[PDB]
Amino acid sequence: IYYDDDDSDRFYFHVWGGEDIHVGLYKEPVDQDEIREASLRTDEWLASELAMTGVLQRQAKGLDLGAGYGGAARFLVRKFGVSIDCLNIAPVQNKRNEEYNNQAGLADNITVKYGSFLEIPCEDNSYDFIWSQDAFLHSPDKLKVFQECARVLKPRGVMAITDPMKEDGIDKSSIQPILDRIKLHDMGSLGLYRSLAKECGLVTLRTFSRPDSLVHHYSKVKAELIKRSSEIASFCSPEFQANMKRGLEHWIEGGRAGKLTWGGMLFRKSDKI
Amino acid sequence: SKTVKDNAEIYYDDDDSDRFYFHVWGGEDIHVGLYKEPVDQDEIREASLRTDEWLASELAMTGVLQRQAKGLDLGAGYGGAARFLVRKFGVSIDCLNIAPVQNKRNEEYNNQAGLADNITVKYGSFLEIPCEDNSYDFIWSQDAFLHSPDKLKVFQECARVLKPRGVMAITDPMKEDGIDKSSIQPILDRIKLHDMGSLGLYRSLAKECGLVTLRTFSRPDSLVHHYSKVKAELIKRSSEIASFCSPEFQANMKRGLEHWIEGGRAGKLTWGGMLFRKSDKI
Repeated sequence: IYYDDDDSDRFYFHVWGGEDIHVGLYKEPVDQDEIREASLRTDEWLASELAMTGVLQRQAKGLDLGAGYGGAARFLVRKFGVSIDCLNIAPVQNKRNEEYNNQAGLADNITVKYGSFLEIPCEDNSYDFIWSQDAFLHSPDKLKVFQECARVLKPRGVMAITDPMKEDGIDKSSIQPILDRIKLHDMGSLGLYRSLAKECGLVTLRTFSRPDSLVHHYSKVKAELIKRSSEIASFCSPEFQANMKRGLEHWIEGGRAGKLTWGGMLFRKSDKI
Repeated sequence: SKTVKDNAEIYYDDDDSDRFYFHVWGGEDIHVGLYKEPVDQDEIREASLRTDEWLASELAMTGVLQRQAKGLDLGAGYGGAARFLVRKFGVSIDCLNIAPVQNKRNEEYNNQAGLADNITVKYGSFLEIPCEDNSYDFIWSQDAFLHSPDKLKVFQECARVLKPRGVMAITDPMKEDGIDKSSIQPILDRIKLHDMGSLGLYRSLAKECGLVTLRTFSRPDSLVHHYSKVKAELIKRSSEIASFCSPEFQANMKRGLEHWIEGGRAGKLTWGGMLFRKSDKI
């Protein structure tokens, strides 16, 4: 097999604990900004966009696809009083998520579920909303992910998603170095996600493209990886670190070259806005 | 002289549209709003302020909105955004606007506000910004580029007047990338444009001019909600405004509104937002 995603997880957990980090919204001067704070800004931003669609009512039922340690779930529960089902393929993360929810006294509001985006273990028309942050990048079968999302959304339910991606019109051949470093076949784009969503009865409400966030974020991640090199070397090997750095440099350069972006979208399960 | 006259009369549609917006919302300018569900219960004023807060927040994250930073408002209208930015950030704003009655009211509002040392109002065209090279820390333009022909010249002037590493924040009703003009002819005809801006075109033009695209936003939901709410308000105020926004004018405005709404729902049209920086990279 290959262990890069595993060892990437080890590195993220070593630095940030069971606090979930995703691509952040950074404030100038970026050098002095912190990844943790910028990630929180993303959470706040995406939650505020989602709130506007009206789905974040007290007691509304949300699904977190690629929930990690459950950080966004706890953030949403506390802010809006929703309930959240977390879905995540990684049993260790699942155990800690549940531990964190118990400790927080939020276990009656958050359920942690094992499984796959390709086979969501839930009834059709179950959810008022879906929240998915930077998780679709790692699923090969994008149509099937969107079919599953549309299936488990209630009519008029809204999905908010974010994902590192390529720009529309960029060929796989143009981005092969990064795909080699992150061990993916290809990546999504706003154009693809929109047409797929539409095939599944999800209308695009709004989209975002933040290649500046992509560049800032992965620059920051690279600096932290560099800083922690000796400290993590027993479980994140020197050769793994080199490969990860190369991958981060590709995100940064692809972003500056107009090939790659950090995209965000809201969809509603409706034929029309 | 015929051209001046004919163009003046064509332009009564723009003038009477302004009479309508001014009648309801006065000198605090309205642009495409960010609406909260249930949209029918939301107010246009509140949504248009959400847009101003959002755009200003995006701009602030770039570092350009320091006290005494100098910005240029392209298509400033009655100066509402300029007053909003000055009170919030303590920047200085030069407004550039083609409508001299709007400019005069703008100055009057700034004088009453006690903001005349921070806001200047200049008459002119985006094709010939009456300012020196490298003058501005930032440019703000809300829904103004829509009407400009010669989009390349607009972006050339924007880049010229920005300082190095200056930032521009714009919003504009637009067509979706990949939509041919042949497919939005009713709306191009109804509002009298050859073709429309789009995120892809603006990015390409900006890049040609040394402006890198930092981020973009497409909100066809806002486009649909905003024009639906404006149409509802026009119907609400029909008899109240009929002396100065004629019945025939109202019918023409309503048709144009319907075209924006229909194009939004058809996935042909959107409301775009972008930030650029004057630099080779990022």
